[PDB]
Formats: sequence, structure tokens, C-alpha cells
Amino acid sequence: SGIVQQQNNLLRAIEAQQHLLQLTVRGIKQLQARSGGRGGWMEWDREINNYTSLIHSLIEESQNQQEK
Amino acid sequence: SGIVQQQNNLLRAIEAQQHLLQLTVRGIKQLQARSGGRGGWMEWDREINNYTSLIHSLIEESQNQQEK
Amino acid sequence: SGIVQQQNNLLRAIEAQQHLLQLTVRGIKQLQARSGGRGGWMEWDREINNYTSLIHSLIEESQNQQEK
Repeated sequence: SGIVQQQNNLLRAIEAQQHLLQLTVRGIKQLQARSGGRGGWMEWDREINNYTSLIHSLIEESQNQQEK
Repeated sequence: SGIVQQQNNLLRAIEAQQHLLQLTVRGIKQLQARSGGRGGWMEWDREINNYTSLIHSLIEESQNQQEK
Repeated sequence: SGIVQQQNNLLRAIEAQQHLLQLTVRGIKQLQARSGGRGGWMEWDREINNYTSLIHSLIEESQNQQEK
């Protein structure tokens, strides 16, 4: 412990930041929507999805073997 | 030290990311404002505030006992 | 290793979050643009650039001596 009780907090902070990140993307999405568009943002969405997937995978594997 | 000098950098990076996060939320807010709305975004604001509060608490407790 | 294989994952997660952060800023920028403005957001851009620079520096120095 000690140094380990820190890597848990750092991970909790990252997990929460991700919730803030997904909140701002939703906000941006509703903003593009109500002003036409949303058709040319297809590639933008793809990149967001891909990076969110990579992070979720990173967080899951970190939550995993942190207990051992 | 060594592994500890890393958890300080990782924390500094998280603290700065949070400043970038709060900058984008302000940008989104001024965007919703100048286009009517801002009345139906009450719940959105609540979630943002709550998550920002959780992070600030996480960062503060990490800054704390990192010295010991 | 062990505790170290975690600080690599935590760093990878931060690096990816930064890519998500830069994606949302681009989205916000294209939103301000197509609606006039972008002239009064000069100071906003400055702060974003400065914080992105600080993070890139933090990430680079963390990637560096993590091998030793």
C-alpha cells in the first residue's frame, strides 16, 4: 500500500474525467444537430468512438490486476 | 522516489487536463447560450458540477498524502 | 514491475484522453466558426494552446524516464 493507494485515486480521477469527457461530447453533438449538419461529422464520431473504446479498455485492465 | 516522481507527473497531467476540460465546458456553455436554450440544459449542468466536484476532491486527496 | 505495469496503463489512458480532448476542442472550434465569432475567442485559444503544451511536456517527460 501507500504508493498503491495513490494509483487507485489517480485511476478514480481518470474514470471521472472520462465521464466529464463523454458529457461534453454529448453537449457538442446536440449543438451540431440543432443547426443542420451531423452528416459531415461522421468521421469525427468514428474517431471519438474509437478513442472512447481504447480508454474503456485501458481502464478495465487497470481496475483488473490492481487488486494483485 | 523514482516510481514516485512519476505519480507526481501523472497527477500534474491530470490537473492540467482538468483545466482543459473546464475550458471546453465554458466554450460549450457560451455556445448554447447564444442560440436560446440554457434552460433545458439544467440537468446537464448538474452532472458536470457533480463530476467536477468529485475530481477536485480526488485531486486534493492525492496532492495531500503524496508527501508522505 | 507490477506497480509499474500500472503506471504505464495510467499514462496510456491519459495520452488517449488527450486525443479525445483535442477532438472536442476541434468540434467546438468549427461550431464557433460557423456562426460568426472566432474573433473574441482569441484569449480562449491562447489558454487552450498553453495547457495543451503543458500536458504534452508532462506526457513526454513521463514517457522518458519510465524505462529506467
